[PDB]
Amino acid sequence: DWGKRCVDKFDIIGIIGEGTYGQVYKAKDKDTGELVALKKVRLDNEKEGFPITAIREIKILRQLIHRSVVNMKEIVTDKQDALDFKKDKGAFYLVFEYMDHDLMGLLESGLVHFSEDHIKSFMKQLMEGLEYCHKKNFLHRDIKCSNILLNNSGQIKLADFGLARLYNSEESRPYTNKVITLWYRPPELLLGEERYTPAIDVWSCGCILGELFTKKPIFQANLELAQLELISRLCGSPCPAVWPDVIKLPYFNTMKPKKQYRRRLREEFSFIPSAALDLLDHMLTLDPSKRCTAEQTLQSDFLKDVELSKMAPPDLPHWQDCHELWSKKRR
Amino acid sequence: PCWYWDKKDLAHTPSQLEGLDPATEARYRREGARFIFDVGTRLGLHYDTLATGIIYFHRFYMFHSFKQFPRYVTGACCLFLAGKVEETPKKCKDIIKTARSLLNDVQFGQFGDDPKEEVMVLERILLQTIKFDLQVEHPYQFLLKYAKQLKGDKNKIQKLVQMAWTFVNDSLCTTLSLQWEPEIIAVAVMYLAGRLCKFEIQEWTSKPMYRRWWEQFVQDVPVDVLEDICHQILDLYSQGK
Repeated sequence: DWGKRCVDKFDIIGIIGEGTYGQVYKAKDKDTGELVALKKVRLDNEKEGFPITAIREIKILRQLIHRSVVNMKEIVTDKQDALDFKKDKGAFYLVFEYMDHDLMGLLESGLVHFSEDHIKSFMKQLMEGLEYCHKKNFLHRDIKCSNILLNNSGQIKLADFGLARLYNSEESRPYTNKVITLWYRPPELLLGEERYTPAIDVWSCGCILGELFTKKPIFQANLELAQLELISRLCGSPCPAVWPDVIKLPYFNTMKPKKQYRRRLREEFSFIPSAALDLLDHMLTLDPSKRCTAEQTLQSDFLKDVELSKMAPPDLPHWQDCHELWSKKRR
Repeated sequence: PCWYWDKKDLAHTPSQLEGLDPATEARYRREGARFIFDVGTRLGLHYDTLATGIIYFHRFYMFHSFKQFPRYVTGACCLFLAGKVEETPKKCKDIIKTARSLLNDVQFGQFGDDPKEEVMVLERILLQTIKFDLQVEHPYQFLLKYAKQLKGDKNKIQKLVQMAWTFVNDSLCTTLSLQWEPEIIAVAVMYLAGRLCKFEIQEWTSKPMYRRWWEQFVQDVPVDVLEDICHQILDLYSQGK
């Protein structure tokens, strides 16, 4: 019975930013004391009202309770016009777990350099959350560095499920296609694929895996065509040899790179650890069918034995568990 | 949260307890439900989008009276949310264009001065009323998944689910969505479509001698309960198709 509780339950600390729907605030709860993120859903009438972005998020997060995902704790509302109603204008507040930093903010400093053991730890967590989403048939469709949050305890959580939609393999209907930020957008979406696979998120995580080593985004264009060449300049050009079913893609024969590049990936990322390069090579395959799945990423030599298990030292107290919610997720 | 009542408890809605003729609630419900079904298909919306809006509607009036909330405006609001939920959203402008259009001019009077506001502002309490439980499943999904696991002649199946499907469309005007899980309703319409067509359904399953074929999809569901769902639907053809 969400939306009944009061915001007076929460002591607001500060404004984190303007979000995809209204604004995002940091706040603590006067009852427990644990800190919380609040997404303000200001309801605008004479427009379209309750945003789908807030709806996609709610619908999915109430089915996703996992360690590597910022979980939605509850929903709370403003005041209570016990008279009239119809006067409205009150907002709804989405209550999430709180993370201090995002990977984009940290990497922007040029101060933080993650050791291989950390990247091994970060990816293992990330690919475990995405594997969970895909196991429950949800596409994130908006995976970027600014959407990958990180607290001081080392814990990674995937955020912003405002573009996330349910997926079935029976190819039910065309999707939006113009999804994901241009820099983290896979080749098939650039060529105009409408009915896409979960392997689009795996591409984005791969582009982030390369960014953790190079300390800079590996694909950085401004227009869609120029982005394809940058990919071709590294992963090789999309063509029937490397990729059987590109011919069935709409903008292929029209949107071509300058030459038929030979794949130069292992050459430009040669400084990267061997097993890490093996994973990056796989996560950044042109043909989505030959691309790596999230389930498979955790079976790579680079992630397979990365022990995130909380029995080995050290004991981190500030780690946000989810077995409270998951247990409570019986009701 | 739970969204399923037993038959003994549905005679205790806030509407009726406030002194309402049960026969008129069924009217208001069958009317309101059918209203959504028509407004949706005219806007050209998916069938699951139609059903979620209807199930929202049925659920809403289990916590509110038809007196305090005009039957026809709520249904419009339910469809508005449902469009956004099932990722087939229409602007509220386009639905109000259907609100005046397919409807009695005094039935349109329910929306008051500004249908937009009356629909848009209502959304706030609708979301709160359904306890922010936005994902809803339907007998449609299970009907197909069960018929795909049936091993016999296709053109018998093709006609089997052809009439079982329509039955789900029929049932939406009633509180079956408020009575049984969508899987069990899906089993029931397979049971019914199999009887009136004289198709014996077991003979297409792994065990052709267990008469109660359905337990291969569900668990321990009695033939009694299944016949209850069937009867409630038979009354629909008896009066309003």
